Amino acid sequence: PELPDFFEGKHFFLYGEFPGDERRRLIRYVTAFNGELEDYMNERVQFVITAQEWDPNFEEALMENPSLAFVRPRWIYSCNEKQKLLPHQLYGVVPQAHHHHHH
Amino acid sequence: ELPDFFEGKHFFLYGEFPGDERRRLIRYVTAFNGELEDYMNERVQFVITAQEWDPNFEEALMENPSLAFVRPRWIYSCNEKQKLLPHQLYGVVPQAHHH
Repeated sequence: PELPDFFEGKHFFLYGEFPGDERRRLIRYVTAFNGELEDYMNERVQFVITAQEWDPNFEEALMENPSLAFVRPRWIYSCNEKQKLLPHQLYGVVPQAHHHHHH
Repeated sequence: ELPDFFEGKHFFLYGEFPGDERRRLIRYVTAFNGELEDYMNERVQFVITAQEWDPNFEEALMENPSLAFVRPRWIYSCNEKQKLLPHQLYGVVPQAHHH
């Protein structure tokens, strides 16, 4: 076998662009594991998935919805690879220092 | 990993569905790598409906003659058996007295 349900009750917003057909693949995994996709940044959103640099506007999103978590798409790939809900913190996205250096 | 037996197949959900059936159908079609269309356009190969044969279907066939009309049960059974079953077993057709 049956489809796993480890995303049950969790709401995702896919932020921005992803390479190739990766956006469709994210929709596929989120949906397959019973997650809920949101087409807008609304009160129900819990996870913002982004492959991009931190967006300063996320600060306004946080004013409306202080529970938001920002996460890399690798989190969803890994949940699929392991067939279980991994902690999003391991794939978190945070603002980086102005003029931060290469690491 | 996830079966991809709907890969390359385009689906349109036509009409109304009971309970949470629409979301379930979307879940399975998406999970098995099917493609869901917002309109019954030229890319659609499978029209899924819980409703009876409808004059709209006859009109759709005029320019998309290869369309297939199928019951939700088809997608549920593919899931149960984890494989692509023949849609012909679950087809939607006019009642015979209409012929």
